[PDB]
Amino acid sequence: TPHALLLISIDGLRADMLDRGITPNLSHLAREGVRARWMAPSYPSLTFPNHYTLVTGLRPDHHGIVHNSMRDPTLGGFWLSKSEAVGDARWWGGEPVWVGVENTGQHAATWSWPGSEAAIKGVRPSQWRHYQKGVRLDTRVDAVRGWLATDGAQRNRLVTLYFEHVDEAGHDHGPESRQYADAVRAVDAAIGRLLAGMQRDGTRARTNIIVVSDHGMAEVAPGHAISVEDIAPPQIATAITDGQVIGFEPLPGQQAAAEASVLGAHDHYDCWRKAELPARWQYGSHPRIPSLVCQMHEGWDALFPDKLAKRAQRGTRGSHGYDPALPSMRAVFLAQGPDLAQGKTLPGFDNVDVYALMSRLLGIPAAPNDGNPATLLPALRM
Ligand code: VO4
Ligand SMILES: [Zn+2]
Ligand SMILES: [Zn+2]
Repeated sequence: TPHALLLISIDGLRADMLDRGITPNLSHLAREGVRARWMAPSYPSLTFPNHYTLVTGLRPDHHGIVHNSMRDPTLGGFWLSKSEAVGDARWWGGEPVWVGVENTGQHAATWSWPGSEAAIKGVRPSQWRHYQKGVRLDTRVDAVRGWLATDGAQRNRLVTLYFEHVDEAGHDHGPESRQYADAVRAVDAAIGRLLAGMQRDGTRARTNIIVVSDHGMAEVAPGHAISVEDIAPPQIATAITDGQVIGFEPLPGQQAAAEASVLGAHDHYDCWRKAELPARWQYGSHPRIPSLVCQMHEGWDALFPDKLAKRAQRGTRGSHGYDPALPSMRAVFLAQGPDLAQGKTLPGFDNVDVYALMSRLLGIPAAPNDGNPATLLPALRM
């Protein structure tokens, strides 16, 4: 029987948070195994795009999950709480690792990884669910522990686990807040309980473990929110998305007026025609990307006008979705297990490179991807 892979995502865990004395279990895991200095997200530095990049090895411009919120001429609208969009395979390009696993006759079990609610390339994981808010830490940990222990025809080569708590605390209170640190500690402790349970089950010694995040988190101090209609008024363009990556579609005949309003450098953002976006972001060819794309500067939000109004203007908040090269946006990568190196540190690298490692650890042929297989070869035990 080949070694299983446990893939854990801690949404919004910034790379530097491993070095603050608040992650005893993950710090121990990293010392036993391999730790990268940091892992850069792909553009845009948002949840759905990056989780899907992690499991496909494709940049969002290629896999088609180009934002958390999208429009498509054929498929219509997509956003995180539109279940029949999220569950519709036609949105999701490439081949995520769970599809690769199932196609070899092996099985995958997912606790709410973006894309796992669809039948991508026709293939669902063996275990999966519709993601719902407020599930207990023990509920998901005990499920994952179960899925790793299963034998016979329900044995799982791949098991995935996801935590939202650090991201949620970061948005509500900022990454330097006691709330963000408390969430980090809680998730770390839950992971400690999973590891101890795997050891009692005898699954620990035959399971490779990868812990990642999708992106980091930056502070958004009071007064750092504008309206998307400050960028372009609604009669000349429609804001398709708000937040930090702001897509605009000019109204009919209004392309020139929209460009006059939007293009170039502004106080706390910059905008480009999608074909002219900075080359380093490798983004803007996909048809689902709006004609005009604005990038908010680090620490600023641009909101739909009704949100800006209900934004309770008091305290410090957090956001991501900023330039992926920023230190604040850096994510985590660590790995440990029977097939992985021991007491190793790796340079910072791009998240597209994780897929090649996982495909090797899962015994699946690597689908074509945007990563470099060389990058994480040093993570292997030999
Ligand atoms: O769903 V996310 O782009 O806010 O961490
Ligand atoms: Zn996220
Ligand atoms: Zn977030």
